[PDB]
Amino acid sequence: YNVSMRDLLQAGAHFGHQTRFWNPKMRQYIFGARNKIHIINLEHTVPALNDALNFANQLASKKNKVLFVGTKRAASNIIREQAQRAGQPYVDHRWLGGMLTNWKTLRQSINRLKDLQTQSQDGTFAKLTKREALERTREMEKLERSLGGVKNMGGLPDALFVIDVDHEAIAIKEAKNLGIPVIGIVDTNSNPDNVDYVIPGNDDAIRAVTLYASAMADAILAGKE
RNA sequence: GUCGUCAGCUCGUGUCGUGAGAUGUUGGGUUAAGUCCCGCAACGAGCGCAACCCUUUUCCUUACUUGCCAGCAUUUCGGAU
Repeated sequence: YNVSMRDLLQAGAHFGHQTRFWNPKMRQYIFGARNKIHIINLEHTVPALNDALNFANQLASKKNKVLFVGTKRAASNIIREQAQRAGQPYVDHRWLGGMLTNWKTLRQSINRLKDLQTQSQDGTFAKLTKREALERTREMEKLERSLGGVKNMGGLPDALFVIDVDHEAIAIKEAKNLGIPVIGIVDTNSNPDNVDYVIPGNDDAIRAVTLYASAMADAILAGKE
């Protein structure tokens, strides 16, 4: 499930943000600047990505659960589809404040969503009249877009795989608080201090995020033990 | 009694701060209303608002006296009979 380097180049992982938006903590990876934007070399990307894939594969072999976090508009559909393929918990919409550090309260949310979903599955919704049907149905819609991804999830995850560390800094902080390891895609304008497995690469390209999520999901499925 | 029928007043877990505290309850529309809908380190609850109670406006069913009189008949022309 390794990515080689040519696939990374075709995806476009080598691009970064403009030089004036950089974070000086990525000097080791930034390599050079072809234009007014930085170019992240894939020579450091490939091995770190391979270690991340190996770690996730070992976690899947041990049967641990790896949560997926991407909330950008570009990466939302990709994380949704790939996490559905991999059968692991996912967070598509905005990170709720206290999803992990305040899991006890989110549990009740999962429970009443399941309850009202079973109500819709059975005939209680049918005997509920039309206007009651309608506000309970948008109750469905909002709660499902809010926490549908973590509905199967019943405990704290063993790893957190994140698309944009800056865009999802809150999740990284909660993971640091609870001690759970983080694998994340960091870019030139990003802070890598609280990421245990730091893979450097592009984050805006839909090809790049698709490649990353494909590698992650294929490793998780390839656990097979 | 009064502010005043004013729309406000609080609580638990989680975060930020050495701390008193803060957040949530703020931000944009809307409403008679913290009324409702969107966003957001917050996620969840109660008392308040509204409704449930009484009365009035249209119709139906049951009930036909001590109340009623459209049709019939008799009338001292008084539903008087």
